[PDB]
Amino acid sequence: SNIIKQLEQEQMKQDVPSFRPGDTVEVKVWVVEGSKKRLQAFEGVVIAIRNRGLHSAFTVRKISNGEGVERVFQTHSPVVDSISVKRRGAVRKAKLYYLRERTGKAARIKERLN
Amino acid sequence: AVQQNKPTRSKRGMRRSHDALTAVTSLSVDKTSGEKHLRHHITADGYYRGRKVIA
Amino acid sequence: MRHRKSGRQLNRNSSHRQAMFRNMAGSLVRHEIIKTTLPKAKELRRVVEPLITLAKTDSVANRRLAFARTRDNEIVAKLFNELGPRFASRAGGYTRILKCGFRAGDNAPMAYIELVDRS
Amino acid sequence: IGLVGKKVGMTRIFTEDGVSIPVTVIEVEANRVTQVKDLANDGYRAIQVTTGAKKANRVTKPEAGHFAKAGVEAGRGLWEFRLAEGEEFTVGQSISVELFADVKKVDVTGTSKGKGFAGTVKRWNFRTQDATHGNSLSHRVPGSIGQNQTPGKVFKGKKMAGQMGNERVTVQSLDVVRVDAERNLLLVKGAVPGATGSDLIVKPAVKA
Amino acid sequence: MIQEQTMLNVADNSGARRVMCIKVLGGSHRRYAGVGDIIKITIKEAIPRGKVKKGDVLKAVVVRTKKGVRRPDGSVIRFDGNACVLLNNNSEQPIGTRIFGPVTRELRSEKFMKIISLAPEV
RNA sequence: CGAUGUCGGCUCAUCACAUCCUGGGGCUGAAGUAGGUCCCAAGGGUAUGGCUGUUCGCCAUUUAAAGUGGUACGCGAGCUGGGUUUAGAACGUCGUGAGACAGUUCGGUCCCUAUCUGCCGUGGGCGCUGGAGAACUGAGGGGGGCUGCUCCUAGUACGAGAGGACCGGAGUGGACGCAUCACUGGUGUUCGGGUUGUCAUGCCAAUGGCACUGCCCGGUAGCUAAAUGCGGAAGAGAUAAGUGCUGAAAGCAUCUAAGCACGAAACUUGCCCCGAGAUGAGUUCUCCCUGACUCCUUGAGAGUCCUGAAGGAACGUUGAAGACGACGACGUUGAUAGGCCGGGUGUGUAAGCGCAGCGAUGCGUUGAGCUAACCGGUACUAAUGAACCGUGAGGCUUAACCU
RNA sequence: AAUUCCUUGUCGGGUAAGUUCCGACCUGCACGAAUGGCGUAAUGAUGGCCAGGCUGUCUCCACCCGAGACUCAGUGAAAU
RNA sequence: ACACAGGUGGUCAGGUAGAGAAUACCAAGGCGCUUGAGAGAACUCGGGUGAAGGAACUAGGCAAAAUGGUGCCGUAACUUC
RNA sequence: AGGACCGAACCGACUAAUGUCGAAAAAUUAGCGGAUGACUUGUGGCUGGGGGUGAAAGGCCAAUCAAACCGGGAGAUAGCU
Ligand SMILES: [K+]
Ligand SMILES: [Mg+2]
Ligand SMILES: [Mg+2]
Ligand SMILES: [Mg+2]
Ligand SMILES: [Mg+2]
Ligand SMILES: [Mg+2]
Ligand SMILES: [Mg+2]
Ligand SMILES: [Mg+2]
Ligand SMILES: [Mg+2]
Ligand SMILES: [Mg+2]
Ligand SMILES: [Mg+2]
Ligand SMILES: [Mg+2]
Ligand SMILES: [Mg+2]
Ligand SMILES: [Mg+2]
Ligand SMILES: [Mg+2]
Ligand SMILES: [Mg+2]
Ligand SMILES: [Mg+2]
Ligand SMILES: [Mg+2]
Ligand SMILES: [Mg+2]
Ligand SMILES: [Mg+2]
Ligand SMILES: [Mg+2]
Ligand SMILES: [Mg+2]
Ligand SMILES: [Mg+2]
Ligand SMILES: [Mg+2]
Ligand SMILES: [Mg+2]
Ligand SMILES: [Mg+2]
Ligand SMILES: [Mg+2]
Ligand SMILES: [Mg+2]
Ligand SMILES: [Mg+2]
Ligand SMILES: [Mg+2]
Ligand SMILES: [Mg+2]
Ligand SMILES: [Mg+2]
Ligand SMILES: [Mg+2]
Ligand SMILES: [Mg+2]
Ligand SMILES: [Mg+2]
Ligand SMILES: [Mg+2]
Ligand SMILES: [Mg+2]
Ligand SMILES: [Mg+2]
Ligand SMILES: [Mg+2]
Ligand SMILES: [Mg+2]
Ligand SMILES: [Mg+2]
Ligand SMILES: [Mg+2]
Ligand SMILES: [Mg+2]
Ligand SMILES: [Mg+2]
Ligand SMILES: [Mg+2]
Ligand SMILES: [Mg+2]
Ligand SMILES: [Mg+2]
Ligand SMILES: [Mg+2]
Ligand SMILES: [Mg+2]
Ligand SMILES: [Mg+2]
Ligand SMILES: [Mg+2]
Ligand SMILES: [Mg+2]
Ligand SMILES: [Mg+2]
Ligand SMILES: [Mg+2]
Ligand SMILES: [Mg+2]
Ligand SMILES: [Mg+2]
Ligand SMILES: [Mg+2]
Ligand SMILES: [Mg+2]
Ligand SMILES: [Mg+2]
Ligand SMILES: [Mg+2]
Ligand SMILES: [Mg+2]
Ligand SMILES: [Mg+2]
Ligand SMILES: [Mg+2]
Ligand SMILES: [Mg+2]
Ligand SMILES: [Mg+2]
Ligand SMILES: [Mg+2]
Ligand SMILES: [Mg+2]
Ligand SMILES: [Mg+2]
Ligand SMILES: [Mg+2]
Ligand SMILES: [Mg+2]
Ligand SMILES: [Mg+2]
Ligand SMILES: [Mg+2]
Ligand SMILES: [Mg+2]
Ligand SMILES: [Mg+2]
Ligand SMILES: [Mg+2]
Ligand SMILES: [Mg+2]
Ligand SMILES: [Mg+2]
Ligand SMILES: [Mg+2]
Ligand SMILES: [Mg+2]
Ligand SMILES: [Mg+2]
Ligand SMILES: [Mg+2]
Ligand SMILES: [Mg+2]
Ligand SMILES: [Mg+2]
Ligand SMILES: [Mg+2]
Ligand SMILES: [Mg+2]
Ligand SMILES: [Mg+2]
Ligand SMILES: [Mg+2]
Ligand SMILES: [Mg+2]
Ligand SMILES: [Mg+2]
Ligand SMILES: [Mg+2]
Ligand SMILES: [Mg+2]
Ligand SMILES: [Mg+2]
Ligand SMILES: [Mg+2]
Ligand SMILES: [Mg+2]
Ligand SMILES: [Mg+2]
Ligand SMILES: [Mg+2]
Ligand SMILES: [Mg+2]
Ligand SMILES: [Mg+2]
Ligand SMILES: [Mg+2]
Ligand SMILES: [Mg+2]
Ligand SMILES: [Mg+2]
Ligand SMILES: [Mg+2]
Ligand SMILES: [Mg+2]
Ligand SMILES: [Mg+2]
Ligand SMILES: [Mg+2]
Ligand SMILES: [Mg+2]
Ligand SMILES: [Mg+2]
Ligand SMILES: [Mg+2]
Ligand SMILES: [Mg+2]
Ligand SMILES: [Mg+2]
Ligand SMILES: [Mg+2]
Ligand SMILES: [Mg+2]
Ligand SMILES: [Mg+2]
Ligand SMILES: [Mg+2]
Ligand SMILES: [Mg+2]
Ligand SMILES: [Mg+2]
Ligand SMILES: [Mg+2]
Ligand SMILES: [Mg+2]
Ligand SMILES: [Mg+2]
Ligand SMILES: [Mg+2]
Ligand SMILES: [Mg+2]
Ligand SMILES: [Mg+2]
Ligand SMILES: [Mg+2]
Ligand SMILES: [Mg+2]
Ligand SMILES: [Mg+2]
Ligand SMILES: [Mg+2]
Ligand SMILES: [Mg+2]
Ligand SMILES: [Mg+2]
Ligand SMILES: [Mg+2]
Ligand SMILES: [Mg+2]
Ligand SMILES: [Mg+2]
Ligand SMILES: [Mg+2]
Ligand SMILES: [Mg+2]
Ligand SMILES: [Mg+2]
Ligand SMILES: [Mg+2]
Ligand SMILES: [Mg+2]
Ligand SMILES: [Mg+2]
Ligand SMILES: [Mg+2]
Ligand SMILES: [Mg+2]
Ligand SMILES: [Mg+2]
Ligand SMILES: [Mg+2]
Ligand SMILES: [Mg+2]
Ligand SMILES: [Mg+2]
Ligand SMILES: [Mg+2]
Ligand SMILES: [Mg+2]
Ligand SMILES: [Mg+2]
Ligand SMILES: [Mg+2]
Ligand SMILES: [Mg+2]
Ligand SMILES: [Mg+2]
Ligand SMILES: [Mg+2]
Ligand SMILES: [Mg+2]
Ligand SMILES: [Mg+2]
Ligand SMILES: [Mg+2]
Ligand SMILES: [Mg+2]
Ligand SMILES: [Mg+2]
Ligand SMILES: [Mg+2]
Ligand SMILES: [Mg+2]
Ligand SMILES: [Mg+2]
Ligand SMILES: [Mg+2]
Ligand SMILES: [Mg+2]
Ligand SMILES: [Mg+2]
Ligand SMILES: [Mg+2]
Ligand SMILES: [Mg+2]
Ligand SMILES: [Mg+2]
Ligand SMILES: [Mg+2]
Ligand SMILES: [Mg+2]
Ligand SMILES: [Mg+2]
Ligand SMILES: [Mg+2]
Ligand SMILES: [Mg+2]
Ligand SMILES: [Mg+2]
Ligand SMILES: [Mg+2]
Ligand SMILES: [Mg+2]
Ligand SMILES: [Mg+2]
Ligand SMILES: [Mg+2]
Ligand SMILES: [Mg+2]
Ligand SMILES: [Mg+2]
Ligand SMILES: [Mg+2]
Ligand SMILES: [Mg+2]
Ligand SMILES: [Mg+2]
Ligand SMILES: [Mg+2]
Ligand SMILES: [Mg+2]
Ligand SMILES: [Mg+2]
Ligand SMILES: [Mg+2]
Ligand SMILES: [Mg+2]
Ligand SMILES: [Mg+2]
Ligand SMILES: [Mg+2]
Ligand SMILES: [Mg+2]
Ligand SMILES: [Mg+2]
Ligand SMILES: [Mg+2]
Ligand SMILES: [Mg+2]
Ligand SMILES: [Mg+2]
Ligand SMILES: [Mg+2]
Ligand SMILES: [Mg+2]
Ligand SMILES: [Mg+2]
Ligand SMILES: [Mg+2]
Ligand SMILES: [Mg+2]
Ligand SMILES: [Mg+2]
Ligand SMILES: [Mg+2]
Ligand SMILES: [Mg+2]
Ligand SMILES: [Mg+2]
Ligand SMILES: [Mg+2]
Ligand SMILES: [Mg+2]
Ligand SMILES: [Mg+2]
Ligand SMILES: [Mg+2]
Ligand SMILES: [Mg+2]
Ligand SMILES: [Mg+2]
Ligand SMILES: [Mg+2]
Ligand SMILES: [Mg+2]
Ligand SMILES: [Mg+2]
Ligand SMILES: [Mg+2]
Ligand SMILES: [Mg+2]
Ligand SMILES: [Mg+2]
Ligand SMILES: [Mg+2]
Ligand SMILES: [Mg+2]
Ligand SMILES: [Mg+2]
Ligand SMILES: [Mg+2]
Ligand SMILES: [Mg+2]
Ligand SMILES: [Mg+2]
Ligand SMILES: [Mg+2]
Ligand SMILES: [Mg+2]
Ligand SMILES: [Mg+2]
Ligand SMILES: [Mg+2]
Ligand SMILES: [Mg+2]
Ligand SMILES: [Mg+2]
Ligand SMILES: [Mg+2]
Ligand SMILES: [Mg+2]
Ligand SMILES: [Mg+2]
Ligand SMILES: [Mg+2]
Ligand SMILES: [Mg+2]
Ligand SMILES: [Mg+2]
Ligand SMILES: [Mg+2]
Ligand SMILES: [Mg+2]
Ligand SMILES: [Mg+2]
Ligand SMILES: [Mg+2]
Ligand SMILES: [Mg+2]
Ligand SMILES: [Mg+2]
Ligand SMILES: [Mg+2]
Ligand SMILES: [Mg+2]
Ligand SMILES: [Mg+2]
Ligand SMILES: [Mg+2]
Ligand SMILES: [Mg+2]
Ligand SMILES: [Mg+2]
Ligand SMILES: [Mg+2]
Ligand SMILES: [Mg+2]
Ligand SMILES: [Mg+2]
Ligand SMILES: [Mg+2]
Ligand SMILES: [Mg+2]
Ligand SMILES: [Mg+2]
Ligand SMILES: [Mg+2]
Ligand SMILES: [Mg+2]
Ligand SMILES: [Mg+2]
Ligand SMILES: [Mg+2]
Ligand SMILES: [Mg+2]
Ligand SMILES: [Mg+2]
Ligand SMILES: [Mg+2]
Ligand SMILES: [Mg+2]
Ligand SMILES: [Mg+2]
Ligand SMILES: [Mg+2]
Ligand SMILES: [Mg+2]
Ligand SMILES: [Mg+2]
Ligand SMILES: [Mg+2]
Ligand SMILES: [Mg+2]
Ligand SMILES: [Mg+2]
Ligand SMILES: [Mg+2]
Ligand SMILES: [Mg+2]
Ligand SMILES: [Mg+2]
Ligand SMILES: [Mg+2]
Ligand SMILES: [Mg+2]
Ligand SMILES: [Mg+2]
Ligand SMILES: [Mg+2]
Ligand SMILES: [Mg+2]
Ligand SMILES: [Mg+2]
Ligand SMILES: [Mg+2]
Ligand SMILES: [Mg+2]
Ligand SMILES: [Mg+2]
Ligand SMILES: [Mg+2]
Ligand SMILES: [Mg+2]
């Protein structure tokens, strides 16, 4: 409804960059070490993008040391500082959940370069 | 399953008190022809709301 | 419990339910009037009336879509040639339900469904 | 006292530190007082209010008159609130959402979403009997319902299948987040009963 | 969401390769552990040179879960393997000298500050 | 004995108190911590596993606790059938033998559509004394009542030290309940796509059928938990055990005989829900009807005629309401449903067409095309002018008023 | 032990925990040599036990698709 | 006993895929099973999917799930070879 | 070559669910065993009730079996209901 839409639209940050799934994104995140306020980084492949306006989100997968990590960011959260894109993948699917099953060479994806 | 001992006329009747089905008591009249029919239904000849819409 | 749901099951499986509308929608376009059960009539609006919108823009894609639904080139020929331009001005509401009593053999509520023109 | 308001779905508010708080958006239009009950006539002190705007042909004469005694416009439905001794109101007065600008927590009453005829598993959290291992036509059934000869009867309030929901339920001490005066809203933390469009009686938390 | 019979890979280098959760501590009828909860462990598979032999009953902390951890933003952090770090029953404190793979923020609560210092991420 | 289904398990429970935890107290060989025993207290709570048919028991690991019992050793017209207790077979043993043995061993049909009572839901009828629509009151009933840890008070009292509080107060859990779908997810045979076999639309191309949705990959709304909010309270009344004050009988003494205070998760309220069929049928507000003749065995009587109100029901379009009734929205002085339009979302670059390459195929047009239950609009289709039930100022007897 | 009563014998293995299982001990209540004894490869819709894989079996149930159940019309039983 | 979800011997053996008379989809030819129409509760039946865990179920992995084809490489104790 | 292997027809009937006044006085659905043999099956013979037949369960002998069925002795007998 308009009443809700009006409450959403005011909160939503009006400067989110357009990233597709299969893009290697470097999300920067605010973290708090009690008194401190650090900017952590999280570079990884964008596996899923849920678009719902204010309730939008996206999953970033990162094969860090040891085993793989999967982080769901709430796009219009104030905790997410910036969303810089590095590589753009030529993938023809909305959700890349098959990358969980794969590792290493199978898990890598072709770049767009259009 | 199975009754312990048989019910009466009385109870059978008491149960049937709600089985009595209701009449219509609400027949319409077509504006042009003046034929009786159910509300929001066409007529027997083929009218509805004073206008032929059927062969 | 079915809150905010749509579509009548009509005591059929899906594949059947999809077929019997595919036939019935074909029959409505051909004969322009149909006698069917009041629910089936109400649910036939959601199948046919989109084919009439699809039919307004005559091209290829839409003809092939209107053939992907229906599956008969006669019905696709009567759409686009007649019912496309004939319902050009009118914005939705191409069909009309009129209740016509009850079916003898089962007491099912009947209904005539027809295109809003017949002229 | 309390105010009536339509439920208008759910959203979240992101606080600048990070926390996203899930909020129910309750639109609270001008609740206008149709009647003031007192100890002389009624034997207790209260106010009857109304809200919304009902079309004139849908409102009946017995209520159309009832609104004309006050002088207010015919709102959709009537609700009554008990006064807490100190406060006193007048007929034809319009109570706005600015009463909750002071308060922190609120009890929200509404009509829960109707689940229809619910079985014991859904209604009472009864445990499903073994899904196999010989089980014969008795997976989700309630099991026993009593003892034997001794009572020779099922006891009252025995948890059985039946109508679930569509019942008036109250969620207590929900934290009020924002009180928007201009759009006439009242954002409360958490979830309140009933579907979007259902009427809610919001009032200050009794359990302080 | 670790429970009785859940097998866990071991994050630290104590010796255990695979362990099994035999009880979730801190309440009656408590179904699950996760995030940074204490669990009772049995070692089902250990390496030869490790500090802890097979079939030893000791405590551990869950450091990673596949179910994941919710932040207060509504966001979630999931992993591709449930993982834990072994501890000394009564004394607590980790047996292993070093910890492999990342560990979450919600593990930060005084007693496990040794576990966070050794971990290479988060 | 013209049949009352016998152990154990599951489901579902319910009561007792001879209390396992939690609450309150006396004594203590009670310094503190922790006990020991006893008293009052039944509100709530009261493991998961290994072995075994087991009940029990032992064992591992938890827990504040892992209570003892009754209820046909609760519960088979609710489930199970491991055990016991049919017919097969074997071992040991007894018997010359047929066979036999709470000795063992392997295998071995568990039926019933609910009339009544009861119970959970949900309506129709009439009543409540003119009728009708609302909003309450509350007699009465139900639900809820669990608790850990951490941290402050405080390393304070206590204590040689080691250890280590009462009483207050905050946080945060486990379990459990209520709600909800904003998030995280599940589902999503009505949305999109990939794909194998084959058949079809003349054929190519493109679709469609069938193969469990053919198999898969994603997924809108809804429903949902594992997801996120909230809850058990402080408060008061009267007390139990117990502690007292004044104070006799009994110069004293003694908590009591006059009298007077404290005193617990129990009890009565407080919190949530139902609740005037509460026949003792309540209260407030509003609305509507203010024409006559006939018959009488003079009744609160049967009619004739003119009027038909408020309102209701019926019918239709319907719903986050629902088995059916019911409940709520709307019926042209209209957004009730469908369509339609716009958005969103989802899928992931349609078709034709061009270009590249021998061909598979690749780009380009193109984040295109298609998009269910969603959001905002829009009378285009369907919600009809009526008819229908419901009446005509509402009994007698007092008392206050009152002209 | 398909044989063992006392008995869940005692010891060992496997399990966090094993009245079952496997190996061994002999105190054989009441084994024993064609009513055959002891071995054993192969075979078994055979009995017992353990592991991997896999799973709604379960923690703990959720949603979906069909057939009934439910309402309307027609027909119309039964035990008792 | 029924226009009964049973039993009943021989002969004929088309296409595509396939080892095949298996199976799938079709041809010839034959049928839609003699109550329907709605609704879309609990519960029952027959199925589909399932976060995290993975036998913790239970007398017992009963039941489901899983494995599955062809070619090639490779294949242990033990054996009556 | 084979009482060989896998596997349809055919013969069987291990498990489970459904059904239990059934669709069916023994079936159905999903899996299951044998499937060139001590196989299976059509047609016609033969064996008769203390008798047959039995790879032996007291199995089978027309939905009947520790002694079939029909008629007769026969109104057996009943200290029992
Ligand atoms: K305290
Ligand atoms: Mg009797
Ligand atoms: Mg009657
Ligand atoms: Mg009836
Ligand atoms: Mg709808
Ligand atoms: Mg709608
Ligand atoms: Mg609809
Ligand atoms: Mg419908
Ligand atoms: Mg039908
Ligand atoms: Mg039907
Ligand atoms: Mg199909
Ligand atoms: Mg549409
Ligand atoms: Mg469109
Ligand atoms: Mg269009
Ligand atoms: Mg509903
Ligand atoms: Mg259900
Ligand atoms: Mg259970
Ligand atoms: Mg179960
Ligand atoms: Mg059975
Ligand atoms: Mg049964
Ligand atoms: Mg059965
Ligand atoms: Mg079943
Ligand atoms: Mg039953
Ligand atoms: Mg039954
Ligand atoms: Mg609070
Ligand atoms: Mg839980
Ligand atoms: Mg060990
Ligand atoms: Mg050991
Ligand atoms: Mg007798
Ligand atoms: Mg009897
Ligand atoms: Mg018995
Ligand atoms: Mg016994
Ligand atoms: Mg049990
Ligand atoms: Mg229970
Ligand atoms: Mg006592
Ligand atoms: Mg005692
Ligand atoms: Mg005691
Ligand atoms: Mg005690
Ligand atoms: Mg306590
Ligand atoms: Mg206390
Ligand atoms: Mg004390
Ligand atoms: Mg007493
Ligand atoms: Mg108790
Ligand atoms: Mg009591
Ligand atoms: Mg009680
Ligand atoms: Mg109380
Ligand atoms: Mg309780
Ligand atoms: Mg085991
Ligand atoms: Mg057990
Ligand atoms: Mg123990
Ligand atoms: Mg403890
Ligand atoms: Mg006990
Ligand atoms: Mg007794
Ligand atoms: Mg007894
Ligand atoms: Mg007992
Ligand atoms: Mg019993
Ligand atoms: Mg018992
Ligand atoms: Mg019983
Ligand atoms: Mg029993
Ligand atoms: Mg039964
Ligand atoms: Mg048995
Ligand atoms: Mg059995
Ligand atoms: Mg047995
Ligand atoms: Mg038996
Ligand atoms: Mg025998
Ligand atoms: Mg015996
Ligand atoms: Mg013995
Ligand atoms: Mg068997
Ligand atoms: Mg069995
Ligand atoms: Mg059987
Ligand atoms: Mg029935
Ligand atoms: Mg009752
Ligand atoms: Mg009711
Ligand atoms: Mg009533
Ligand atoms: Mg009445
Ligand atoms: Mg009346
Ligand atoms: Mg009344
Ligand atoms: Mg009155
Ligand atoms: Mg009145
Ligand atoms: Mg009234
Ligand atoms: Mg009320
Ligand atoms: Mg009220
Ligand atoms: Mg109570
Ligand atoms: Mg201190
Ligand atoms: Mg100090
Ligand atoms: Mg001193
Ligand atoms: Mg301390
Ligand atoms: Mg203490
Ligand atoms: Mg919970
Ligand atoms: Mg939503
Ligand atoms: Mg999803
Ligand atoms: Mg799917
Ligand atoms: Mg398609
Ligand atoms: Mg292809
Ligand atoms: Mg083909
Ligand atoms: Mg064809
Ligand atoms: Mg062709
Ligand atoms: Mg082609
Ligand atoms: Mg093409
Ligand atoms: Mg076909
Ligand atoms: Mg088929
Ligand atoms: Mg599928
Ligand atoms: Mg397909
Ligand atoms: Mg719930
Ligand atoms: Mg939570
Ligand atoms: Mg709480
Ligand atoms: Mg108190
Ligand atoms: Mg004195
Ligand atoms: Mg004194
Ligand atoms: Mg007192
Ligand atoms: Mg308490
Ligand atoms: Mg009420
Ligand atoms: Mg009265
Ligand atoms: Mg009244
Ligand atoms: Mg009044
Ligand atoms: Mg008059
Ligand atoms: Mg009269
Ligand atoms: Mg008249
Ligand atoms: Mg009238
Ligand atoms: Mg009139
Ligand atoms: Mg009227
Ligand atoms: Mg009404
Ligand atoms: Mg009706
Ligand atoms: Mg209606
Ligand atoms: Mg409808
Ligand atoms: Mg409906
Ligand atoms: Mg009815
Ligand atoms: Mg209802
Ligand atoms: Mg009504
Ligand atoms: Mg009513
Ligand atoms: Mg209604
Ligand atoms: Mg109303
Ligand atoms: Mg109307
Ligand atoms: Mg108009
Ligand atoms: Mg109007
Ligand atoms: Mg309008
Ligand atoms: Mg609308
Ligand atoms: Mg308008
Ligand atoms: Mg539409
Ligand atoms: Mg449209
Ligand atoms: Mg999109
Ligand atoms: Mg493109
Ligand atoms: Mg392209
Ligand atoms: Mg294209
Ligand atoms: Mg396509
Ligand atoms: Mg060209
Ligand atoms: Mg070319
Ligand atoms: Mg080009
Ligand atoms: Mg492009
Ligand atoms: Mg798109
Ligand atoms: Mg659109
Ligand atoms: Mg729509
Ligand atoms: Mg709309
Ligand atoms: Mg617009
Ligand atoms: Mg107009
Ligand atoms: Mg207009
Ligand atoms: Mg018009
Ligand atoms: Mg008129
Ligand atoms: Mg009208
Ligand atoms: Mg009228
Ligand atoms: Mg009349
Ligand atoms: Mg009258
Ligand atoms: Mg009159
Ligand atoms: Mg009067
Ligand atoms: Mg009056
Ligand atoms: Mg009067
Ligand atoms: Mg009078
Ligand atoms: Mg023994
Ligand atoms: Mg033993
Ligand atoms: Mg031993
Ligand atoms: Mg030993
Ligand atoms: Mg041990
Ligand atoms: Mg042992
Ligand atoms: Mg076992
Ligand atoms: Mg042995
Ligand atoms: Mg031995
Ligand atoms: Mg030994
Ligand atoms: Mg020796
Ligand atoms: Mg021997
Ligand atoms: Mg022997
Ligand atoms: Mg000899
Ligand atoms: Mg011999
Ligand atoms: Mg001999
Ligand atoms: Mg032998
Ligand atoms: Mg031997
Ligand atoms: Mg041997
Ligand atoms: Mg051998
Ligand atoms: Mg051997
Ligand atoms: Mg061997
Ligand atoms: Mg054999
Ligand atoms: Mg065998
Ligand atoms: Mg067996
Ligand atoms: Mg075996
Ligand atoms: Mg056994
Ligand atoms: Mg296993
Ligand atoms: Mg493995
Ligand atoms: Mg649940
Ligand atoms: Mg369905
Ligand atoms: Mg059905
Ligand atoms: Mg039927
Ligand atoms: Mg039916
Ligand atoms: Mg009927
Ligand atoms: Mg009927
Ligand atoms: Mg009869
Ligand atoms: Mg009889
Ligand atoms: Mg015959
Ligand atoms: Mg037939
Ligand atoms: Mg037949
Ligand atoms: Mg048939
Ligand atoms: Mg056969
Ligand atoms: Mg023949
Ligand atoms: Mg031949
Ligand atoms: Mg063929
Ligand atoms: Mg071929
Ligand atoms: Mg075939
Ligand atoms: Mg065909
Ligand atoms: Mg043909
Ligand atoms: Mg033909
Ligand atoms: Mg024929
Ligand atoms: Mg034919
Ligand atoms: Mg047909
Ligand atoms: Mg027929
Ligand atoms: Mg039918
Ligand atoms: Mg209905
Ligand atoms: Mg449904
Ligand atoms: Mg259904
Ligand atoms: Mg429903
Ligand atoms: Mg249903
Ligand atoms: Mg049944
Ligand atoms: Mg089912
Ligand atoms: Mg099934
Ligand atoms: Mg499948
Ligand atoms: Mg299933
Ligand atoms: Mg499945
Ligand atoms: Mg799962
Ligand atoms: Mg999924
Ligand atoms: Mg999974
Ligand atoms: Mg595992
Ligand atoms: Mg596993
Ligand atoms: Mg295992
Ligand atoms: Mg367990
Ligand atoms: Mg077990
Ligand atoms: Mg168990
Ligand atoms: Mg066992
Ligand atoms: Mg077995
Ligand atoms: Mg199986
Ligand atoms: Mg599966
Ligand atoms: Mg399977
Ligand atoms: Mg499957
Ligand atoms: Mg497969
Ligand atoms: Mg292979
Ligand atoms: Mg091969
Ligand atoms: Mg080899
Ligand atoms: Mg070996
Ligand atoms: Mg052979
Ligand atoms: Mg076959
Ligand atoms: Mg066969
Ligand atoms: Mg044959
Ligand atoms: Mg056969
Ligand atoms: Mg069998
Ligand atoms: Mg058979
Ligand atoms: Mg096979
Ligand atoms: Mg076979
Ligand atoms: Mg074989
Ligand atoms: Mg074979
Ligand atoms: Mg063979
Ligand atoms: Mg041969
Ligand atoms: Mg013969
Ligand atoms: Mg013979
Ligand atoms: Mg003889
Ligand atoms: Mg003879
Ligand atoms: Mg015998
Ligand atoms: Mg004889
Ligand atoms: Mg004889
Ligand atoms: Mg005879
Ligand atoms: Mg006789
Ligand atoms: Mg004689």
